Amino acid sequence: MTGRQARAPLQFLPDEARSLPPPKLTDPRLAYIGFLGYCSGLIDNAIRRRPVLSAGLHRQFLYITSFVFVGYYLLKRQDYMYAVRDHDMFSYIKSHPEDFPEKDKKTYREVFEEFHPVR
Amino acid sequence: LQYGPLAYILGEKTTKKMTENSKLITVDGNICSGKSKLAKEVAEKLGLKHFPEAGIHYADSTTGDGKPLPVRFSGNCSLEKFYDDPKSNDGNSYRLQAWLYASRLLQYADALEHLLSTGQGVVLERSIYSDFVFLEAMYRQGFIRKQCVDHYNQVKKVTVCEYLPPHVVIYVDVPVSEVQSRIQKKGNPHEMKITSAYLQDIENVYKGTFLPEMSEKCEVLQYSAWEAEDAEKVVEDIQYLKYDKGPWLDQDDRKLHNLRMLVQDKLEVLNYTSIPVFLPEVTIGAHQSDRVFQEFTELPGRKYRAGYNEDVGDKWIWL
Amino acid sequence: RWIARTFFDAPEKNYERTMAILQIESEKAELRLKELEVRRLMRAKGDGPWFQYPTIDKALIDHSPKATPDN
Amino acid sequence: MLKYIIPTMMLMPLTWLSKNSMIWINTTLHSLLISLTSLLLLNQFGDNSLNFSLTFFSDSLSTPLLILTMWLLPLMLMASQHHLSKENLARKKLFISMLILLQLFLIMTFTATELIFFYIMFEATLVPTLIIITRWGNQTERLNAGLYFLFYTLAGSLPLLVALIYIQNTMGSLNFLILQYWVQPMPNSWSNTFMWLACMMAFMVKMPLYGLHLWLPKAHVEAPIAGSMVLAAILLKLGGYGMMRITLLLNPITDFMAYPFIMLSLWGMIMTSSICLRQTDLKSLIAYSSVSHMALVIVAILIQTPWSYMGATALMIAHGLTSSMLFCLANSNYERVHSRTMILARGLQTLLPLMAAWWLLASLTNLALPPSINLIGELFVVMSTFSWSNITIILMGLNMVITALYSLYMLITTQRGKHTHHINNILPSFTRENALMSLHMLPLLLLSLNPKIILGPLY
Amino acid sequence: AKTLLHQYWDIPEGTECHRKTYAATSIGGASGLVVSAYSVALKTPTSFLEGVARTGRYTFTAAAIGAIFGLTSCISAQVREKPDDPLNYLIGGCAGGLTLGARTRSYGIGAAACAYMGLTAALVKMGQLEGWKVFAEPKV
Amino acid sequence: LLDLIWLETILPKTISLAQMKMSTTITSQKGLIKLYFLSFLITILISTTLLNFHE
Amino acid sequence: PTLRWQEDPEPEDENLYEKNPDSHGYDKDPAVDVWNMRVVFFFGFSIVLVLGSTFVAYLPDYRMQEWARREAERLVKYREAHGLPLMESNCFDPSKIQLPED
Amino acid sequence: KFYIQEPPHGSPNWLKVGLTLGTSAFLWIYLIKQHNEDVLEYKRRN
Amino acid sequence: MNPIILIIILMTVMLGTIIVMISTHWLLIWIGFEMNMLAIIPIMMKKHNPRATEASTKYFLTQSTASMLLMMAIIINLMFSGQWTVMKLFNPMASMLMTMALAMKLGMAPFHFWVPEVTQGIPLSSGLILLTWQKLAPMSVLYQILPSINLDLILTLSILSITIGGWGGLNQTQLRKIMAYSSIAHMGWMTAVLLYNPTMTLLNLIIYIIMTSTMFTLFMANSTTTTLSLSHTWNKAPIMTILVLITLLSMGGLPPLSGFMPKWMIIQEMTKNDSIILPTLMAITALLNLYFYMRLTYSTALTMFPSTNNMKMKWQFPTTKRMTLLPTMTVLSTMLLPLTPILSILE
Amino acid sequence: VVRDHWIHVLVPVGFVFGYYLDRKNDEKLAAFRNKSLLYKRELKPNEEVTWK
Amino acid sequence: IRWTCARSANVYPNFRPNTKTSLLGALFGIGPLIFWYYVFKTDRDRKEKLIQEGKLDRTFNISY
Amino acid sequence: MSLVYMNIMMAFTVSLTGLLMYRSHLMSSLLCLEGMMLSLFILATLMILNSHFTLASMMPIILLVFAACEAALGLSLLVMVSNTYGTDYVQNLNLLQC
Amino acid sequence: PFFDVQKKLGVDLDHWMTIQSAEQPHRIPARCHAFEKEWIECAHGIGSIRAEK
Repeated sequence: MTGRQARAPLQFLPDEARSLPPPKLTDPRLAYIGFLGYCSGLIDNAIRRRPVLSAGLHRQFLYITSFVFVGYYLLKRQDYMYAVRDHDMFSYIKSHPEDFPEKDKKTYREVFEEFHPVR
Repeated sequence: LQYGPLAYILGEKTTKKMTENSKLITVDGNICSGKSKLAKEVAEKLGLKHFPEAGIHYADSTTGDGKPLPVRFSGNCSLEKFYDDPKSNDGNSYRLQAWLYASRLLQYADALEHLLSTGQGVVLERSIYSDFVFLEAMYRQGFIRKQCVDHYNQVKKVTVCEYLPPHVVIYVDVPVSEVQSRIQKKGNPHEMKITSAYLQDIENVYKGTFLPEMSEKCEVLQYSAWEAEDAEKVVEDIQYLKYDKGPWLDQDDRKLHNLRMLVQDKLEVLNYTSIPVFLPEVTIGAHQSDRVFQEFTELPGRKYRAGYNEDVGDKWIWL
Repeated sequence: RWIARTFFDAPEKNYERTMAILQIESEKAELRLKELEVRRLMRAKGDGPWFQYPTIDKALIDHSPKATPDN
Repeated sequence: MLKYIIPTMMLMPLTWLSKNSMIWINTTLHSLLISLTSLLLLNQFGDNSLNFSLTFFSDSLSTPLLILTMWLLPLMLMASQHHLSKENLARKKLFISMLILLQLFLIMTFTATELIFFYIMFEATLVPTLIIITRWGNQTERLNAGLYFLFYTLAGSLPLLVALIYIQNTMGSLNFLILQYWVQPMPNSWSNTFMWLACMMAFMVKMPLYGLHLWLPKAHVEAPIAGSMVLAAILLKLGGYGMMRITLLLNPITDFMAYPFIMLSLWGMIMTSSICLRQTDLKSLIAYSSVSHMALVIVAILIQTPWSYMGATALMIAHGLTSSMLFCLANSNYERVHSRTMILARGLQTLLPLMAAWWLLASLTNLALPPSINLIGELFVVMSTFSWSNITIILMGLNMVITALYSLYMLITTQRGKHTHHINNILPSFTRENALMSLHMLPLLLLSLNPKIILGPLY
Repeated sequence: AKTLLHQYWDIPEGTECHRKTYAATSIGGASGLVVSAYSVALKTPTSFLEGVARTGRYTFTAAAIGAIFGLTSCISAQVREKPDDPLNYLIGGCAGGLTLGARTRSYGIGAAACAYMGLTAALVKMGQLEGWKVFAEPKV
Repeated sequence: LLDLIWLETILPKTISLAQMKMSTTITSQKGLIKLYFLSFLITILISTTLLNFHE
Repeated sequence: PTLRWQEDPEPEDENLYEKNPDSHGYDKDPAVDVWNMRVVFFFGFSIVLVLGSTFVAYLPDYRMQEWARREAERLVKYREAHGLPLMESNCFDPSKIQLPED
Repeated sequence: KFYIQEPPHGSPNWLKVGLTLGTSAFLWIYLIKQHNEDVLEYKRRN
Repeated sequence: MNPIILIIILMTVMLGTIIVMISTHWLLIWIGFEMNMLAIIPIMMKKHNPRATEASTKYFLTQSTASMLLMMAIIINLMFSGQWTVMKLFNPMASMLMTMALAMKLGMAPFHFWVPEVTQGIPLSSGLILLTWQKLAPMSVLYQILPSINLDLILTLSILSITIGGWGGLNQTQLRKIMAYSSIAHMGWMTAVLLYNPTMTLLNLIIYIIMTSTMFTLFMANSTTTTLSLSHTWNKAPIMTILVLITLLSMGGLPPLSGFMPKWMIIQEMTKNDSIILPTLMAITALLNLYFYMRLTYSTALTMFPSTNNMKMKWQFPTTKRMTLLPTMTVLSTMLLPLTPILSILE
Repeated sequence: VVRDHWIHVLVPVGFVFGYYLDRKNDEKLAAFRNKSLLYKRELKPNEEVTWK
Repeated sequence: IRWTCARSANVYPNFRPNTKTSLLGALFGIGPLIFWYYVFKTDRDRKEKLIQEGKLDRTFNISY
Repeated sequence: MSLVYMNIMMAFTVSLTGLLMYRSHLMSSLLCLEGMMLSLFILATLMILNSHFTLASMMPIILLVFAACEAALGLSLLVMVSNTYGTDYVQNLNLLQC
Repeated sequence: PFFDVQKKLGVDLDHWMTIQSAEQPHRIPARCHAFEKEWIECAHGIGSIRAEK
């Protein structure tokens, strides 16, 4: 789905991204990114012949911090994009209400179907 | 580390640690005659550092701890067994010879590393070139199938066509009966079970092939047996020389940088060892390889990067 | 009764949870069908804000006294 | 159920940061604790299934299979020693962690909300078993067996994804609840026939049916015991579970296009019972036994009676337990003599006296032991198929005769008649094998007591 | 190509016989020209005469496929007279595959050609009967 | 006669040998240059005049 | 002249007994063998098997089964008290149906 | 000290590790600062 | 060479692809393609063999004729409705030539004859940078010019690229030709969606770039070019085995792993149209191009090939290599299953 | 006293943590509390709940 | 071991498809299949047309 | 359509086929590439001069100076090919076989 | 993609080479100047397909 008002260049975090609730502490996706950072540092120590689970503790801390930071900004952009998709959808509903009629919601007392007996 | 591109830009050069001390001199002679004698002599006289003969356990003797590993790991060469029975159906010549080839390449890499790293020039002995002479003479005695000789020749095609030749070769000539007398002086019965036609073929090919393939690249100074110590005369005609042949006048900075950054990262040097053609004397089954690698990890020093390994040090895994 | 008292859950609790999740995913299915309808009719027509590929911006198009009186 | 997923994530680094001679007891103990914890599952009642979250919901089809999976894990985790005791500690940790990850994707597979999630966890189930059988296959064609396995299961299971996305964008969301409420008959077009053939053919390949069962013998003769039992029990009965869930939609055309699968299933069941009657390589006999019983399962699925579904899930659970037990018996024989064949190891009534009780009990459970779950399943499937057609009872009973026959010959070839008096290296019966057999067969008899659990959602 | 495949589908199925075979020979000659062009431009057959021989052989085999396919298409449509099945063209594609196996003089390979060409002909007739859009919608 | 040898000829063998033969026909192009640019030429011509893309 | 290999005579036959006659099934560390026997025969049978047996022996009934029994007893007594036959057919109201005619 | 006259590293520095701990603390303080500012922004608006 | 000179030349490769990205004009796009060519030549022939000489020759001829055909298409576009704006064209013939020129530019199966031959006889850094940036550059242009393309061209090139990138490689043992055939297959997957929703194409481009960086970094873990060298990497280090295992299986496209995510979402936004025969054909060939991955896996990760001593000699030495950024890209490129709703990050 | 084995404590902690998270998820899905049409009563007898 | 390896693995080589072997295969695999398929055709058409007539023995036929 | 454009594009196509098919050398192929360059230059030059397209008249001169340095690169490459051999044939390039 | 440093820095470094009808240096016209002015003023806030329509 194309921009949609690139006037207003690429703008990694836009102005209206502060007009929506940001994600919070212990949300599961950033926790997944944090475990991904722990596994990143652990496997970094596993590349070279330095021992695993030791002697890379600042690398553990730096990789986990960096991934949580990056993933937090990515989550903010993600929720912005879904919100603007929602607003564009409902605004096109408002622009052409006539093209989308309410379907004939019959109750099942008057609905005829087929039966197709299995035996 | 004080290497790489940034250290090459910020550092001055790789050339201003020159010259007339930084040089590659190489004493080359027969077994048991042209040896560490004149090498240590000219090392003390000319003021120039020294490497010994490339040992079987030289890789143990150059890194890790100084104590050499047993021959389960550094072997399975068994040079005493090669002097005992050099016609083994169990396989003893070529495994030993490929290991000594890797040893020659390691010590020559140490030589060029110490040469480029600030100086100050080295003497070598029993080089890679004497190694292919050894294989050619050992095939003249009929010890190895010709396909395996072709494999070593392919290793020579890969690894030798990469590096710089030494500056000069101090050649020693000692006759066959005199080497026989000196090995009687040496008196090791395992070494005394060597034959003499093998030694004759060594000297025949070692004069007839090594010396024409020098062709004044690696300027040769050819001495007799009593033309030795005589340390004044060998430093005198080293002073005589003028260094015309060879690419040592044409490097000039870039290729010296390339060999500085290529000799270090020693695994980049030694990746070209296993070609492989699978060499039915040389390969190892999977189960034996697995248990040998586990017992290699069951040493204290050689157990995953001793600079970070505990029980010896280094008191810092950052809490 | 001890099992039903300390371990299991109420059927009212499970029943209303099923009712709530059916409400949630009913709204999701309605919005998804509405989304595909909106996308296909907007690509067919072009009125909506989505499929607007960049045409000419008339910032450089200027009115000025030229040289040739026929322009 | 998330409280069943998250201790399995906690059980993985247990294996890593436990030390030497300490991983084993901790993993075994704690996976048995998880077996208790999901023995606490069965809250399911009355009108609906036990349904908790956008993430999770569990039927009483999924309930006994999930309990069976978590019960089969620690039994297996004890079963897979004596062939990696001499291997490395790190490779041992990799093995055990791969088993735990495989269990985790099995539970993920059984409690899927939408069938897309079921498919993702389906091929997630597919992937590590390959690594298990290839890294510890212990025969020269584990190459060919893993290659056949992955290519058949992908390339049969490949159009299933396309058909699920098509049902996604034609009928709203793919959750099983609303699809249970928003089904409508899709009549005899040809695209309906292709779509039905896609979904049913993917799960046909997973069962396997007779048409392409050829990966299944190599995958049991060229596999270690852990991957063999996981493969047979949980993967084939998982394929049956998946067909049970997807068959709710596409009702009107199955009378048109369900005839030839019934045909290939019945005649291949008879031919499979024929071909296992004669072969050597004892380990393969259980594999062709599995092919026969799952052909019976497939007949039970494609006829669409609640009697048939209850008998189907009974046969699922019963053959899972029986085939896993009998695999471990074949593994005990292969630990005794390094043969894998059928005619070499003979005797064994003198030697290992109570091992005979377990061989007899296993051949009884293959033999449709008269109150066992196996007989319940076979019996109700015969009932429903005699309702479906009055002449198909001939093939069912001929299957019954040959089933009894090859099970009995599997017994008396190995453990009857003469000890060969030249082997002389068998150790006496370990407590490990008898412990594993008491772990297999006491739950089977307990479920034989009150089988109202193991009958499915149409109870 | 496009205009003559539209000529082939313009011929009804239906019985307007052996004009169907004319169109199918034209389609097969076009496809043989394609594959013969690849086989002469990617080989250097040494020499030009052998290249003309390989092109004529390939076009002759492909035109034989199209000819015998259209013949047994017309034969099914005139004898059995079920106009809108995939079964007749399953038989037709098997006939084309077996005659390809005859012209290459291989028997089990000709049976494999029967199986695959019959299934593709059944797919073509079946999807064209129900109506499955080729290559695209291309809308969304 | 049914399961092992014939089923392993019908499902794996035909597919596997077909893919092996298509590999040994396609990737066994000897490394010329004129062949590749003549392939470019016949591609351009067969896109223009046989099955047109502009029309 | 050639053997293409360098390994041991592989494998080697290795009987687990005759170093601990009181050993249970697995490896040569004898104390943890008894630890393993203890943990599997207590935490597999003594606390899993019989406790799960008594758990499944009685629990609130699946499909509200005894509930369905008592409900059916109440409803059949109701319908036989009010004279009408039990299980009146046409389970949905035929007056409350809208049949599409021909 | 147990080696053949060659320590390449392993004796730790105090520039790189301190710089990494400082910049990671910098990044934690910055992300908490940004998150509190955005919580305050959302409280300001709605 | 000098390191400063390489800084300048890689800076110009960056600058050329950025100029391709950034301009609304056509001339600057053509200049960006040309500067990309001119600066990517000396990264090849970094060593001094005639192998790289012939590879650079083949690359220059194909690259040059692609650029010239592109300039022909642009001048035809100004023979019709005349402006230098990067938008919808105004000729079926000019768009025909433009897609053919970009197909020679990146590599489709009618035009793929130069890619394995140029990627074999070169060092690994040159191959990595040519694969990443030469598949990154034209996709920007295709993303911009998409609404004027006849679907027969993109569809035919995509189907043929996937099937020829599948069928090649099954005889091949050189790892560079294997990875180049994989590049052809993934570019076919990246092409077949562009007329439907291009967000998937750029997402598959990001995923394939990260996977290719991880792949060639683990091939730069030591000097290896054949499979038997990978068996020696088995017996010299255990972690490289499992990392090559997981990256190969993510190139295979299996659901609990990250490389399945570009496949399945492409299938989704394909099949929200009425395209079914095209996904089942593409996905059967995506089953096909997993076999050479799987035989590499079976060779040197799970079976245990017999090795050669002097690996005993190699055991004493540490892996003192440099990795550009290996572990970050690896575990980001493998465990990225539950972040499928980071599709919408691309707008 | 706990540091003799900190290993065996881990999985019941994992189970209790998952159980607490499932109860928090059920609190997040606390709609249609008395709005159901069959299991319906007021906020009675004690305090303002029908499931928690 | 030789008998086992010949019996299991050394079947698929050596194979040639003979016309007699192929016809015997297609008779021993497809013959009984189409035989039982014809009889299921027969019995199912009879039973379904009989219950479409409505004259079944469904006095009580619950356990279907 | 200004019929000089007709045979200019025709001669462009013939120059392109000259770039594609060639049997002996490579310098002739590069020379036909230079002729194709001249064709593009001439066509763009005649168009911009016809249209009074006075503002962006940079196109033909910049086109030819860039494709000029392209041809220079091609000359250096062919010199390296001819220097690692005796000739510059299409043959003796069949190494690195496929 | 279509990156817009072009718009973020707001420099007309490319918006003069682009079409006709911009500011030619000596203010001389092209041949079809008013036609471009009318077609662009037809197609300014227009979604590129109803531009065709």
